[PDB]
Amino acid sequence: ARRRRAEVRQLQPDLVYGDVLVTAFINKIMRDGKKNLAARIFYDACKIIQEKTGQEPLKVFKQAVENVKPRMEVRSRRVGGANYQVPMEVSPRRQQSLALRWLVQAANQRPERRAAVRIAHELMDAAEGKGGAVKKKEDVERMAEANRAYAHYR
Amino acid sequence: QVASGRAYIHASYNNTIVTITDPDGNPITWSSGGVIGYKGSRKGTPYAAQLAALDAAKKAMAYGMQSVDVIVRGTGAGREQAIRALQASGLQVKSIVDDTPVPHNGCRPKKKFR
Amino acid sequence: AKVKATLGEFDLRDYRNVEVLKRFLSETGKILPRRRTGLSAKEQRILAKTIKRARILGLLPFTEKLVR
RNA sequence: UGGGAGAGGGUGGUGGAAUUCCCGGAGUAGCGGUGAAAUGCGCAGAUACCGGGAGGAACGCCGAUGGCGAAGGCAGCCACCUGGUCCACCCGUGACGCUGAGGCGCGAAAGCGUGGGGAGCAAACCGGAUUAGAUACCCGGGUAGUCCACGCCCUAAACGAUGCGCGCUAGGUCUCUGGGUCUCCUGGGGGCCGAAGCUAACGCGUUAAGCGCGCCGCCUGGGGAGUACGGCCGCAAGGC
Ligand SMILES: [Mg+2]
Ligand SMILES: [Mg+2]
Ligand SMILES: [Mg+2]
Ligand SMILES: [Mg+2]
Ligand SMILES: [Mg+2]
Ligand SMILES: [Mg+2]
Ligand SMILES: [Mg+2]
Ligand SMILES: [Mg+2]
Ligand SMILES: [Mg+2]
Ligand SMILES: [Mg+2]
Ligand SMILES: [Mg+2]
Ligand SMILES: [Mg+2]
Ligand SMILES: [Mg+2]
Ligand SMILES: [Mg+2]
Ligand SMILES: [Mg+2]
Ligand SMILES: [Mg+2]
Ligand SMILES: [Mg+2]
Ligand SMILES: [Mg+2]
Ligand SMILES: [Mg+2]
Ligand SMILES: [Mg+2]
Ligand SMILES: [Mg+2]
Ligand SMILES: [Mg+2]
Ligand SMILES: [Mg+2]
Ligand SMILES: [Mg+2]
Ligand SMILES: [Mg+2]
Ligand SMILES: [Mg+2]
Ligand SMILES: [Mg+2]
Ligand SMILES: [Mg+2]
Ligand SMILES: [Mg+2]
Ligand SMILES: [Mg+2]
Ligand SMILES: [Mg+2]
Ligand SMILES: [Mg+2]
Ligand SMILES: [Mg+2]
Ligand SMILES: [Mg+2]
Ligand SMILES: [Mg+2]
Repeated sequence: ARRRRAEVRQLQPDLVYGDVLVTAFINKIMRDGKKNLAARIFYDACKIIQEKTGQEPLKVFKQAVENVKPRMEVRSRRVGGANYQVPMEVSPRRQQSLALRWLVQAANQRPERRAAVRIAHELMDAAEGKGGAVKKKEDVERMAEANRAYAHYR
Repeated sequence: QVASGRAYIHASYNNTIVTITDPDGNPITWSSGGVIGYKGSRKGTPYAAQLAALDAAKKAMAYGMQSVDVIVRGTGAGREQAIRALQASGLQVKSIVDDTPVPHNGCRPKKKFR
Repeated sequence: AKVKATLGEFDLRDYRNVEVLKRFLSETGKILPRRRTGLSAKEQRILAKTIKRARILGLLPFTEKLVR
């Protein structure tokens, strides 16, 4: 907006752990207003996380989000007669938004039949070092690194 | 071999060329924006000049040199960056001098410069 | 902080007084404008002519490299 | 008679910065160029660096709303020859003045002739891009020419788009250059703001586009057209 800065929306902490990050992840999982279905998907994923890699599901979730978070990103910009991918920093809020969006998208790209297992498998994949979301983050950061010459064009 | 040398920085608007010379001006090694895999207008960026200066200084240390006097010619974009990269590469920078050649109203410039 | 101010009486046509005349040059060997010096326009003309004479004679420089 | 300032002009010399080329050294994987590139240049060793030599052209800082000249124009420094102009003294002559149809001289750049010179730049020309095309704008090259001597050409937004001379009509302010009783007054230039006045308005306004006198040049709707014809000038281009 031209006039002012947008005021961020304060989500309500979830009624199982009191964590707003869980609420944001559920909102990213949800579509068409089906909030109960999204919450059940997340909690089934949490149960499967409890079975395999029997550590705390919250710990695995937070580790996945921390692993997927990107520090650099390229933004397009036309100067003269050429378009340039200017590398720029990422604010922590956008870091969280990108991490959650990439996690959900990568989970939905997996070929497992049920969604509740897709989310859990993607979460424990991103927990250690792997997954589609980690690959996306590496691609983005590599693109930002391969454009350090244009860091003055911002 | 010598531990004291000279650093010439030639920073045009299209490229930055760095040469390390012995105290008699005979070059030991050199590096430019194209020596690192850059072509075109990217050779003129400050970051390319920083990389070229770091590469030339690294080769100079690989030869066993420790201090360089810096001479800067030209007013390109990568001038200050190359000078700073030399300052923080592992070489003692005793002095920096500006020596860009300017005529005392000599030859007629090209049309683009008129 | 003016070159004319911080000096005594001297000849403006003297082309051998290197110590006095060099005070009217910048760090790179360039003649100072009226702003830095403080002479009048005629005095500046005489100073410039004498400086060029001394440059030809080999005492004052034509240019010196800028040192940071 | 005594002094002043000045890129005013002509002739002869000579100082450094920088570009280019050649010689030698050292050294290697690109340089250059653009909006992005490509042509081009480079391992047959380029670019960047150091030393030596040659040559041509132009004079950075000072430097300016500065100065000089009738105009065109004039800029490193030194010497010589030479023009104009300003002030002070109030010395001499005694109206000897102003303007000026024709005439004569000068007159940027480009251009022309004969010799010389030629670094850089660069009409024409060649190539690369761009584009629908690109006989251009951008890039890489490139010949006249740009420079010197002599001789022609004689044009321009040759403009202050304001002919020259003389007298009269509030001031304020900035600046260059003289004289004095050097706070300040009194000459001569160059700018800005403004009395009265003028102007269609914009604006001008003691540097008039105000108030007057003298002499010269020019205008009489736009186009055709600065064309045609005639005449004169020029080697030609073309000029009047
Ligand atoms: Mg709104
Ligand atoms: Mg380039
Ligand atoms: Mg080759
Ligand atoms: Mg070589
Ligand atoms: Mg030659
Ligand atoms: Mg004249
Ligand atoms: Mg005269
Ligand atoms: Mg008398
Ligand atoms: Mg008598
Ligand atoms: Mg009369
Ligand atoms: Mg008559
Ligand atoms: Mg002429
Ligand atoms: Mg002219
Ligand atoms: Mg000519
Ligand atoms: Mg000729
Ligand atoms: Mg072409
Ligand atoms: Mg096309
Ligand atoms: Mg060209
Ligand atoms: Mg050329
Ligand atoms: Mg030629
Ligand atoms: Mg004129
Ligand atoms: Mg007229
Ligand atoms: Mg008139
Ligand atoms: Mg007349
Ligand atoms: Mg006056
Ligand atoms: Mg006045
Ligand atoms: Mg005015
Ligand atoms: Mg006025
Ligand atoms: Mg006036
Ligand atoms: Mg009138
Ligand atoms: Mg009529
Ligand atoms: Mg005619
Ligand atoms: Mg005829
Ligand atoms: Mg004829
Ligand atoms: Mg005509």
